[PDB]
Amino acid sequence: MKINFSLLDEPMEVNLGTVLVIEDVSVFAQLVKEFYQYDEQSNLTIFDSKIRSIRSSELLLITDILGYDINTSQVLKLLHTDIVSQLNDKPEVRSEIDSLVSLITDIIMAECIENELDIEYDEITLLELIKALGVRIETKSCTVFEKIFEILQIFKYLVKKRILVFVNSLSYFSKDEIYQILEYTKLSQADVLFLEPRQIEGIQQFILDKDYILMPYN
Amino acid sequence: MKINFSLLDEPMEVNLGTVLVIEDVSVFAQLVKEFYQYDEQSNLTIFDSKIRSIRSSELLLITDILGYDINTSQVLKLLHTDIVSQLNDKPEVRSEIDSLVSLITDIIMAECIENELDIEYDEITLLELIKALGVRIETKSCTVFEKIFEILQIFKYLVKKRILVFVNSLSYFSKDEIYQILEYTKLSQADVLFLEPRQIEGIQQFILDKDYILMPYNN
Amino acid sequence: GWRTVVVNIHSKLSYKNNHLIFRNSYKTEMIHLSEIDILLLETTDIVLTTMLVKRLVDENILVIFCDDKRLPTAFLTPYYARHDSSLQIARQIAWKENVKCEVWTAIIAQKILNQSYYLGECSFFEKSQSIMELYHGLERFDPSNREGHSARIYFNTLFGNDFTRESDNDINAALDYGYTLLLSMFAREVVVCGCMTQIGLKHANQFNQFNLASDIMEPFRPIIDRIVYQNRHNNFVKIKKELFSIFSETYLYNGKEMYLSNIVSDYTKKVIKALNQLGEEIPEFRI
Amino acid sequence: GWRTVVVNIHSKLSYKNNHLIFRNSYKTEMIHLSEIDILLLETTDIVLTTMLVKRLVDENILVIFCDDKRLPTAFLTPYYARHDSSLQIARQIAWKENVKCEVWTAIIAQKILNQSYYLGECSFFEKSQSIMELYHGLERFDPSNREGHSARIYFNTLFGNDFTRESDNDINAALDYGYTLLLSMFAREVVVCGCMTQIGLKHANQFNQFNLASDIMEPFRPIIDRIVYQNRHNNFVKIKKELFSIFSETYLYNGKEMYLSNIVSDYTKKVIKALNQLGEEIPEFRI
Amino acid sequence: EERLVFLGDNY
Ligand SMILES: [Ca+2]
Ligand SMILES: [Ca+2]
Repeated sequence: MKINFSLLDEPMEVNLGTVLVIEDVSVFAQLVKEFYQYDEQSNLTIFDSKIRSIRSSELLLITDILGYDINTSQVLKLLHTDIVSQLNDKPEVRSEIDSLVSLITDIIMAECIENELDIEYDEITLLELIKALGVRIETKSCTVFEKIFEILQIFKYLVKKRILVFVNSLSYFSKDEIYQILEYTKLSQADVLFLEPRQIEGIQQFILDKDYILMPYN
Repeated sequence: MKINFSLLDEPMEVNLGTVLVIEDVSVFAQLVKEFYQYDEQSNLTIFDSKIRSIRSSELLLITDILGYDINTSQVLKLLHTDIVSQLNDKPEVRSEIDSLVSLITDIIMAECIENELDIEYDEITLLELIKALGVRIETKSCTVFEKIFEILQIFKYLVKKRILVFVNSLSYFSKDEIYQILEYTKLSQADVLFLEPRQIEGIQQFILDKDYILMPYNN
Repeated sequence: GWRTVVVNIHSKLSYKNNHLIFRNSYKTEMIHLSEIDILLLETTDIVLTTMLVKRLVDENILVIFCDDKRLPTAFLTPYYARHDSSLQIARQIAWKENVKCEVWTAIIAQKILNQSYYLGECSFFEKSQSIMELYHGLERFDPSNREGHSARIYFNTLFGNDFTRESDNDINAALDYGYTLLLSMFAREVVVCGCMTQIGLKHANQFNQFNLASDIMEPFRPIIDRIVYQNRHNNFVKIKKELFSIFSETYLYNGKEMYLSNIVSDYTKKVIKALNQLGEEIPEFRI
Repeated sequence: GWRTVVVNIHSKLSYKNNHLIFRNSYKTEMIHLSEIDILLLETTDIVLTTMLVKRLVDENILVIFCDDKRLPTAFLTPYYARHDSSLQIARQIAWKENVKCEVWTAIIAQKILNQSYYLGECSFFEKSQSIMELYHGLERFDPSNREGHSARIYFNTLFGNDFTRESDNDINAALDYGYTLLLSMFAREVVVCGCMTQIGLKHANQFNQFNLASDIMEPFRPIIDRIVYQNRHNNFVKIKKELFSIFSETYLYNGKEMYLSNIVSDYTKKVIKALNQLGEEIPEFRI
Repeated sequence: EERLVFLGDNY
């Protein structure tokens, strides 16, 4: 994947982990504004290997790592649908689940018939059992280093998002933690792009000078 | 509004805008995690002049500037009330608006009398006119600087938030924009606490060295 | 090219699909290379690529690089503009002092005659009559220095007796600026001809790379002197803009009305052809 | 300055605090301005800034630009404080015919001697003895034309009697390719020396614009014919791949084993200094 | 069809 702005001479490719440093505060703030307004503004463009423009729905933009909720309605919907598909891939297990649900429905139905008030019921479904169990991704995060790892896991799980972008998220992590994040990104194959106001020492990054010239580092 | 952590020897007071720079990435990340988890963790303690500890509901934490939603039901309601007060402070404008609303009510009343069914109504007020106009703040085309300025303007509208805190928000703004933010914060009287890993040149700030020594810095 | 492109703003320049690509954070614009004659960079914040410089050398487009003060610093000179240069070097080495002194004397006579025409259009009878007397008194080897006297009387008559060419005033600064631009265009034309620019047609002792282009650009100085005389009260910026308006304005050649670039190109071509053919015809330019 | 900075890789150039910042994908290097002497750009992917161009104008360092073929195209010409190379070109215009004939005869003798020595390494005693006899029989003004006579013997020995330079074949195209690369290297060295490549050592033919470098690269020509003789059965693409390894391969200079770039640089410097000093010493290169 | 094209401040 490649990103192209009118400040760069040629579009730079983003593969696996990428660190982009902008030495101009105006170009950095205007670049983040172009990231949030990407749907509205046509200045900032992104061209994949197919050389096709991507909608803002396919771009994942995350600034605050701790403030980003891992559990969402769409994420829980895709997770519950995935578990329902996994249970549907095995006929015998789903048959046993239907038998147990039939037994529980028979017991609760007998208890309802024992009551003096009329009771009407419909049925119980596997999706209602998963939602009743509260299946969700683990919400326990001790530090931002683990939370960013969970963000990388959920990002690699989501097929619709072709790119993940972090804005000034490298200031919290230590150099060694940055090395572990880069190695985990190279192992996960996902495309991650970082935007930092200042350069980081010890790691390979693309430095954008105030002259607008882009130069590689390390 | 004093904040205290185990690293500091004494609780530091936060008045108007305050720029807190932590040169250690470990203490900075641990302090931010203690800011998000503040209700769970007893390490970071923020108290007012009454020494009473403020609840996490009274604390306002902000990291992403453009991702935060400035438009809320309470903010828009109190904003509409403020606009109604601004229109009420001028007698002539209120009189003219009352005249126009009277004319429109006369027209609609005639249209209701023309109908066969018996119809009743009450009034068309100014708050209902503002709610029908849909007055709200526009963050769509706003720059990050104007977004933070609008957040400092709506912080007075928020009743429950005791203190506003920004996480690494000073990296986007230029030195002059930071001077405008601080100078406006001195007029707004609100309590804002900024947390940055690197020190900003030209502004007064509290620096925490890797030695864990807190010192005031003019530049 | 017909178009002089001046970039005073910070931006990045690239070469894409035979097209000059101007990329800046506010807007991006593409300008074809075939329409572009001269490229002028007036600031030090402009970025360019060596591939676009190679495409500019192949397109034979003059590239000028200025300083932070916006005054021109250094221009790009291509090594080989055409294959006829290597064959023209032997002819330049075979040139004769009689043809050089004759062509240079005729050119100086055209310059002094243009100054007398400028003072005649300015309705000065004694000044243009004296400069015309110096034009009729010009001789080979220039023993009387009637050209320098014509320049001293020209500037002293136009700008006042207290004025001088050695002054640091913005008048002499604009004069040196226009002489630097016209010297850059004439030098680029000499590079198109292929002959050595360092070899002059007047004094063989003086060694300068701009000598020949200055000798070819001597008759056109009064065109800059006119706008410099009209805008002398205006600020140096407006005088520089009026100097830039000379490229948009057209002048009347003996044949017809043409642009300044075409008149300089055809004039330099007739000068080189006259030097190789030993004074067949001398091109004359009048205001 | 002293060190000559040449950029053969993609990179960006900036100027900060009297320090030239060269930035490449592998590493970043900062060089003092006073240490740099001549600056040359080998490829078209290099990015530079106009501010560093202005600092180079204040530092007088010569800026050399090259095309994709690596042949030098244009060079930066300042309006004032010109480089000493422009003053050195006048000596090249003053080169005597006796020194040019001596250097040319020495170059032809070196090339013929290298051809006969290469034929001796190929274990042909009669052809190498004949080419050596023509080498000992070479004289000034070239009335015998022993070089053109040794040509047919060298090529006829290498590729066979049926092969010739006039015929169109992958061997002839490979020879023109190797001669194009060597002409690019020697032409870049001559451009580094500042002397005009249009003026040749051979007085007969001025047609080629590279005549100086084409005459200087003759003693190294047979090293291409050796690899072309070994790879002659391979396709032209494989011959180009084999000829591309000559830059990485190391050759034996008279003094010490060195790379081809340093050897061509020292040979060109000795040739220029010998031409300006009128034959102090003639650089000799043997395979 | 403009002879002088200016990219920058228009003066
Ligand atoms: Ca109502
Ligand atoms: Ca409405």
